[PDB]
Amino acid sequence: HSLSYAGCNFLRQRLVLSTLSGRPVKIRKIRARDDNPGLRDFEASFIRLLDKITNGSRIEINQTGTTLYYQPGLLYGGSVEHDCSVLRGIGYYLESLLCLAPFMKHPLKIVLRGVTNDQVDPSVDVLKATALPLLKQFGIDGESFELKIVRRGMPPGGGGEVVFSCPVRKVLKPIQLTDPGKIKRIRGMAYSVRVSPQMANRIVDSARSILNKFIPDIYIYTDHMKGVNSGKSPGFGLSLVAETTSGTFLSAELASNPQGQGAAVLPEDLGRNCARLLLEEIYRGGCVDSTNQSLALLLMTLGQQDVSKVLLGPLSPYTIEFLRHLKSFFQIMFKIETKPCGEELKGGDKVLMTCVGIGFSNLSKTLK
Amino acid sequence: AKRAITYQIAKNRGLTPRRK
Amino acid sequence: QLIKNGKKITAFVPNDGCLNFIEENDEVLVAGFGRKGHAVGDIPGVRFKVVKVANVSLLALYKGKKERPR
Amino acid sequence: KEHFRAKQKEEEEKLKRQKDLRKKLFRIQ
Amino acid sequence: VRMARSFHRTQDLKTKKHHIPVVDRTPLEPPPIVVVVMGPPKVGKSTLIQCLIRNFTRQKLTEIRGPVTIVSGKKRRLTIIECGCDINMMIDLAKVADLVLMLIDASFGFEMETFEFLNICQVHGFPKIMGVLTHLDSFKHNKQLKKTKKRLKHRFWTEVYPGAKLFYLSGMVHGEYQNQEIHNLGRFITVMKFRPLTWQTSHPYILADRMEDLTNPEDIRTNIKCDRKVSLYGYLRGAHLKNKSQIHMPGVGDFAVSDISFLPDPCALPEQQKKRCLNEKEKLVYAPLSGVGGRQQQAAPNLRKLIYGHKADSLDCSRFLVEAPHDWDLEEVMNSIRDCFVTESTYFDDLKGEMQKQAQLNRAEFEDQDDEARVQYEGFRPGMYVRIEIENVPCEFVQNFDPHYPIILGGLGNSEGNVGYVQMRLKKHRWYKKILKSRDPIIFSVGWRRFQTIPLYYIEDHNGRQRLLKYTPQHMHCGAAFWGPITPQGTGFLAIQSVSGIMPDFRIAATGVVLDLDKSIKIVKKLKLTGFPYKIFKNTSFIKGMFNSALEVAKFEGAVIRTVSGIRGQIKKALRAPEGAFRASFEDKLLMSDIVFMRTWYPVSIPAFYNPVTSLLKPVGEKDTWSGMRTTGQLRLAHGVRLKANKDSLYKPILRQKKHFNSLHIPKALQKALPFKNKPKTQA
Amino acid sequence: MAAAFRKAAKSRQREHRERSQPGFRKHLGLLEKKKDYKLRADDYRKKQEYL
RNA sequence: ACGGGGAAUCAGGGUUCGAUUCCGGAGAGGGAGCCUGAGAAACGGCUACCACAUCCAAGGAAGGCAGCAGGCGCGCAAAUUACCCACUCCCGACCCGGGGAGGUAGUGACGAAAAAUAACAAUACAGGACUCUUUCGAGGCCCUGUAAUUGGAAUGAGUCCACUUUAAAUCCUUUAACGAGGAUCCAUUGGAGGGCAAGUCUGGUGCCAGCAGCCGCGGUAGCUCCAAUAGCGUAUAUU
Ligand SMILES: Nc1nc2c(ncn2[C@@H]2O[C@H](COP(=O)(O)OP(=O)(O)OP(=O)(O)O)[C@@H](O)[C@H]2O)c(=O)[nH]1
Ligand SMILES: [Mg+2]
Ligand SMILES: [Mg+2]
Ligand SMILES: [Mg+2]
Ligand SMILES: [Mg+2]
Ligand SMILES: [Mg+2]
Ligand SMILES: [Mg+2]
Ligand SMILES: [Mg+2]
Ligand SMILES: [Mg+2]
Ligand SMILES: [Mg+2]
Ligand SMILES: [Mg+2]
Ligand SMILES: [Mg+2]
Ligand SMILES: [Mg+2]
Ligand SMILES: [Mg+2]
Ligand SMILES: [Mg+2]
Ligand SMILES: [Mg+2]
Ligand SMILES: [Mg+2]
Ligand SMILES: [Mg+2]
Ligand SMILES: [Mg+2]
Ligand SMILES: [Mg+2]
Ligand SMILES: [Mg+2]
Ligand SMILES: [Mg+2]
Repeated sequence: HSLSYAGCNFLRQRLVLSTLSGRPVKIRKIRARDDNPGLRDFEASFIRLLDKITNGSRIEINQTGTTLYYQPGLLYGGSVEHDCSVLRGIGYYLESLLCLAPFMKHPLKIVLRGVTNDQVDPSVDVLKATALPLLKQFGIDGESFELKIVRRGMPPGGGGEVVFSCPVRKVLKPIQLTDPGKIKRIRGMAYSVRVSPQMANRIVDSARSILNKFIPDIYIYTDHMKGVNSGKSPGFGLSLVAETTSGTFLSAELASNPQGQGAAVLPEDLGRNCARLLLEEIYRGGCVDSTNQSLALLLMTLGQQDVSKVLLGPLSPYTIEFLRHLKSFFQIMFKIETKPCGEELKGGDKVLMTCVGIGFSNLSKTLK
Repeated sequence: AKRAITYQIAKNRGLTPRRK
Repeated sequence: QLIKNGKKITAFVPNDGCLNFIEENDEVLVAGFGRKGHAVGDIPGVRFKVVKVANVSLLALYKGKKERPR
Repeated sequence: KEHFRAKQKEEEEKLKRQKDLRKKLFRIQ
Repeated sequence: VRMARSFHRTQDLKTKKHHIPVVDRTPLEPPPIVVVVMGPPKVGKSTLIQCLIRNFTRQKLTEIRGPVTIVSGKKRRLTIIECGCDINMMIDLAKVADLVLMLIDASFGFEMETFEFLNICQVHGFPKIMGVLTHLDSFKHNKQLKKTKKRLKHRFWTEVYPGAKLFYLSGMVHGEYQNQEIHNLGRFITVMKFRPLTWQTSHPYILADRMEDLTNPEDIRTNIKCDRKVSLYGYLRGAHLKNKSQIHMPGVGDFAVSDISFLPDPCALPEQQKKRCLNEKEKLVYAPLSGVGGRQQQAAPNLRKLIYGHKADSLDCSRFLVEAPHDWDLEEVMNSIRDCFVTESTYFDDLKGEMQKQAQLNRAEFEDQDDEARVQYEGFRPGMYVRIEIENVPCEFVQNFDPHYPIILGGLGNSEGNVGYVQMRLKKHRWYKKILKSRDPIIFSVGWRRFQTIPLYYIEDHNGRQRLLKYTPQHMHCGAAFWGPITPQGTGFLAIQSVSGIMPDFRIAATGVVLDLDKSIKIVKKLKLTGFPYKIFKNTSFIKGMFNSALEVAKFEGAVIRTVSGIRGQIKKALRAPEGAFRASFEDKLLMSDIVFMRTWYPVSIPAFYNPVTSLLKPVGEKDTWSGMRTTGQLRLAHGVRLKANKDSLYKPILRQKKHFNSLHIPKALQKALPFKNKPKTQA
Repeated sequence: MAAAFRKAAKSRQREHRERSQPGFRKHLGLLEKKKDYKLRADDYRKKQEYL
C-alpha cells in the first residue's frame, strides 16, 4: 500500500518517512504550472544521495519529471562522498542525514562538498552546536559522533567541505524534557571568507552591545580561513547560541548577501540584526529551537513504545505539516496541551508535546 | 499407531568419547 | 558486562565453536579463571571464563545433550 | 627415538607455565 | 568464620535473582491466561479439561470446541484450548501459550509428540510447563511403580529445569479423575507467574473466540467464490494495536484490518460483575463456539483541531519566519524577557528502579482521558475485548471452518510485510536422520509465519568470505540464506520437510536464529580451471587445456596457479600454435603426469520462491494434507531417474611403488680436473 | 576443560582420503602428491650440492 | 553473642565451630494490660494501641503457621496440602476414647556401609618381546601377539505366580515358570597424546612454519595412554 502526494513542497520529509516506514510513495505534479516543469537539480541531487546511502532502492522519474515514484530499500552506511548542489546549502542535505544516520547497517562516514553557509538553509555551525547535543539526549552519543568543517563555502561559488560521522544504535531511549531552565551563557561564531578579517570584528562589537545588558557572559568566536579553505566566493556572517541550565540550546544566525545580487550589507547592521533574532527565539524559547522541532518529534515516535514528553514553543508550519505526515506514515497522534505562562514573565506561551512511541528497531544492524 | 521414542532419544548419550 | 555492578570484562570461551552457541545481548554465567596460571597459548591478563548460557552448561550444548531455550 | 623425545617432553613440562617461559627469556637475554 | 560463611552464601543466592531488566508493559487488568493441553492422541486430554472446568466453576459442558474462558479465582481467568496431534496446530499454539500442560502415558512411556513439542517451545520462547502423567492405575503399587516414576521424572528434568513439578493422576472413579488430585492441580495454575517473552511482548496478537460472516446474502447467491468480509472477536494480548494495521493469520494469509472497536468484556471478574446490576446471572463460563457463551493558532482546542482536522509548488524550508517582530527597544518589551536569564545498592537494583519509573509513567499518562480518547493516542491496550473486521477473506476459509482449529491474528511490525534476503545461523537437529541439501525446498516456521522456500547453505571463513556448501554439516552450525519475508533479528526458527503425512521418526529437521537482512546475498562458489603440461623446460612448462583462446589468457596473466602436487606457479604469456596454450614458470620442475589448476571464485544466486502454507484453506478432513515443491530425491523416485556415479570422483586405493633414482653422473671434464685425493676410483 | 572438548570432537576417527589419477590419463602414471614430490625434490637437491 | 553437655584439628599446649533431636533460658508480628486456675503475665485465652490484612446490603463482623503439610518473598524455580494410633509415651470420669507428640511409607549421589557388568577350557597362524639408556649403545628370553576362530557349564538385572512382612501396605529375606555371545542385556568423569585432502586463513627461511581441519571435484542413499571408578570435575573464600 503506497501513499500518493502532489507538489514539490515538503519533498524531503516524504522521502525520509518513506524509507523508515518501508512504504513506497508516489509524487505527482511537481511544478506543473511553471515555465520549467521538471524537477530541480538540487532535488535530483538529494535523490542521488539517498540512493548511495541505501541498498536496494528503486526510483522512477518521468521524461518530463513531473512525477516521482520511490520504492525504498534497506539502509546501508559505510564511507560515502557526495557533491552537493550549490543552489542549496549542505545543511539542507544534512538535516535528512541526521534523521537516518543511527539506523544504518554500518556507521556512516560521509564527506559533503558544496556550500556551507547560506541565507536560505541552516548553517552547519548551528547543526553542530544545537542539533548534535539533542541526539546525545536520545542516547546516540559516541566517540566517533562529530561534525567537522574542513573548508568553508559561500554562494554562488561554493567550495566548502564537511565530514559527518554517526554511530549506529539498535533502539532509541525515551526522553522527558519538560523543564527549559534559565540561560547561563551565550556563545557565538563569527566568520569571514575571501574578505578582510576586519569584517568579523565589526560584527562582534554590534551583537555584544545589545546582549551585554541581559547577561554578563558573552564571548563570540572569530574565524578566518585562508587559501583553499576560504572557498570560491566572498562573504561573512554570524551564528549565535544560547545555553540553559537544563542543557538546552537556542540558536539564530544570519549571513551576508551573495556577490551577484543584492546591496552590500553593513557588518554593524548584521551584528545587531542577528542579536535581535536571537532574542526573538528566547521569547519563544522551549526545550528545542524552532529549526530542530521536526527532528525531535521524529525521534520521539521511533522509541521503544514508551511515553515521552517535550516542551517546545510555537509550532512552525513545517512542523504542523510534519505532524500530519507522521500520522499518514506511522499512524501516531500526539497529545497537545498548551501552557499559558501568564504571570511567570518567561515570554510567550509554550506547547507541551507528549506521545507514546511505536515499536521500532534498527532492522539494518547485523546480529553477530 | 504409537510413535515411541528411540534408544538415542531415551538415553541422550550425545558426543561421548568411545572407550574399550 | 556484569549485571551486578555494570563493569566490562573480557572472558574466555572454552573452545572455538562454542562461539556459535553464543549470540550478542545474550545472558551468560561467568566464573573466575587463571589463579593457577596461564597455559602456553593463553593470553595473559584475562581472568574470567564463560561457563553457562541461558543457564545451560556449554559442554552439554557442545556434546549435544541439551538444547538452548529461547 | 621415542625415548629421546620423552626426555624433552619432561623439559617442556618443566617450563609449561606462561610466567616460567618469560622467566628464562630475560635470563638468556 | 560465621561472618564470612554467611556473607558469601547470600551473595551466591543473589546471583540467581539477577537478570536483564526490561520495562514491565503488562496491563493493570490482565487478560485471561492461555492454557494449552497437549499429549499423545488418546492420553486423556479432553477428560482433564472437563475436570478442570468443573473444579473451578461447578459446571459440566457438552461438546467443547475451541477456546473456553472461565473464572478461576478472584483475580485470575483462564482460556483453555486442546491441542491435537497435527503438527500445524502444535506450531501455532506454542507461539501463543502462557502455560502448557503436557500429558504422558506412564504405562507406555514417552512418545515422539512429547519431545517434538518441547523443541518447538524451545525455539519460539519457552513458557511455563507443568507435566502430568496418567494411566498409573495399571501398576500394582510395588518397586515397578516406584522406579517408573523416578525414571520418567528425571528424563523430564532434562528438557525442562531440574526440580520441575510433576502431577500424578492415580485413577478414574466413574470415568473422571479424583477430585483431590484435580483440586491440587488447579491450585498451582492459580499461583503461577510468567516471564516476559520477547516475541509476545513486541507484537499484539489475538486468539479468536467467535467468528461471524458479514456479507450481503445476494452476493453469495450471485457468486459463491466471492471474497467475503469476516468479523472476529477476542481478547487483545501482547502489545497495543492501531486502527489501520497489517496482521498475519497463520494458515490463511496476510491481511489489513479495516475496522476495530472495543466491546464490553464477557466473563469479567465477579468484582467488576458486582458493579453492574444483574439478576444473579453468575457468568463464569464463556464459550460461544461450544454454544454455552453468548495567538489564534496557539490555543490548544484550535491547535489540535487545525492539525488533525499555494502551499504546494512552494519552497521547502524548516525555518519559521517572524511575521511580527518585537521592537526590542521599549522597556516593556525588555521586561518580558528578564526572567529567562540567570539574575548501598547494586547496579541491578538501580537499573530496576529506573525501569519502574518509566512503567509507572506509561500507565498513569492517559488515565484521565476517556477510553475513546485513549485509543487515539496509545491505541488499543491489551486486555480489552475487541471486534476485528477483515475484508477480502478467501471463501474457502468460511465454508471449511473448523472450530477445533484455533484462529490466531498476529500483528505485523514495521516492514514485516516486505520481502528480502534473510541470513540465518542454522544447525541440523541432533535427532534428525537425514541431512539437508542446498537448493532443495524446505518449510520454515518463523515469527508468525509458516512457508516453504529454497535456501542456500554456506560457511564462513576467517577472512570473511562466505562460500557455498553442498550439504548441511552433520555436527556444526551453518549459514542459511533465502528469499522471504522480513523478520526482526534474534528470533528463532524451525525447519520441517513435510507437514503432511505421519512418519515414525523425529520430524524437526533443524533449528537456529535470524542474523541479518539485506538485498544482496554476496555468496560465492569455488571454480577451478584445469590444464595439463605438454612441454617442459625445467621450471618453465607449456600448459594446454585451461583456455580456448588467446584473449582468455590475456585476462588471466599473472594469476597464481599450482599443481596437485603443491608446486606453485605464475602465468606469464600466451603462445601462438595452440589457441589456448600459455607459458608458466614454477617453483620446480614438473612431470607430465602432473595436473595444474587455478583457483577462482564465482558468485551464485538463489531463486525467489516463497510458498506460504495454507492449511486452513482445506476441507475439514484434509487440513493435514498440504504439499508443495518436492525435493531432488522425491523427483527421482517419481520418475525413473537413477543416480549415476562418476568413476573419477570415487575414492580408491593408490598402491604406490618404491622409488629409485639414478646414480650421480660426473662429467668427464670434471673428473680430470679433480684433485687426486677426491676422485671417483673404478677398477677395470 | 579443553581436554573434554577435544576428546568429544575426536570421537569420530574418519580421515580425508586421497584422489587418484583420472582414467583417461592412466597411462601417464600415478598422480603425485606432496609426499611423492618431496622424495624427488630432496634427491635433486642432494646431487646439486655435491656437484 | 541463647548458655552448656558437645564437633573438628592437633606431639602437646591450644585454636576454630556449637541455630540443630539431651539439659536450662526466652518468645509467639510489635510494645503494654488482664481473667480463670494449684500452676500462665498463656497467645491453636481475653482487652486496648501500632503495623498488616479478610467479608460486607457500608450499619457492622472476624484475625495471628518461629505446630504438621502447603504457597509467597521483582521474571530465575528443589521433600507429600500422603497412611495410622499397631509401637513409645502423655491426657481424660477412662482396661475401651483422643493425640500432624510420635510411628510408617514417598521425595535432588548432600553424607556413611556392602557390592555386578563375567568365569573356565580349546584351536589355527605368525616371529619377535621386554628392561636400562638424552638419537650412540648395553642386556635378554621355557614365550608373546593376532578388532583370529571354537565349545558347553554358571548366574542375576529384568518379566511374572504364591507366601512372608505390616495397623494395612511397601522394601528386605524365601520360592514355581521365563530370562546371555558383539553375553548390542554395550560405565562414566577428569587429564595428556597421535593420525589426514586437488580443503581454508596468517606469516615467511624457493619445497617451510603456525593456527586448525565431519566445510574437498562429484554425490545423500566405535584411535592410544594416565588417575580414580558408581563415581568424578569447576569457581569463590579459607585452613
Ligand atoms: N484407566 C485410565 N484411562 C484413562 C486415563 N486417562 C485417560 N484415559 C482414557 O482416555 C479415554 C478418553 O479419551 P479422551 O478424553 O478423548 O482423551 P484425548 O487424548 O483427548 O483423546 P482424543 O480426543 O481422541 O484426542 C478414556 O476412555 C480412558 O479410557 C487414566 O488415567 N486411567
Ligand atoms: Mg479430545
Ligand atoms: Mg542474636
Ligand atoms: Mg545450642
Ligand atoms: Mg511464654
Ligand atoms: Mg511471622
Ligand atoms: Mg486446676
Ligand atoms: Mg501474651
Ligand atoms: Mg498458631
Ligand atoms: Mg501454646
Ligand atoms: Mg509449615
Ligand atoms: Mg520464589
Ligand atoms: Mg498410640
Ligand atoms: Mg486407644
Ligand atoms: Mg513431627
Ligand atoms: Mg542429576
Ligand atoms: Mg554431586
Ligand atoms: Mg541436595
Ligand atoms: Mg559411599
Ligand atoms: Mg497379608
Ligand atoms: Mg560361547
Ligand atoms: Mg601448514
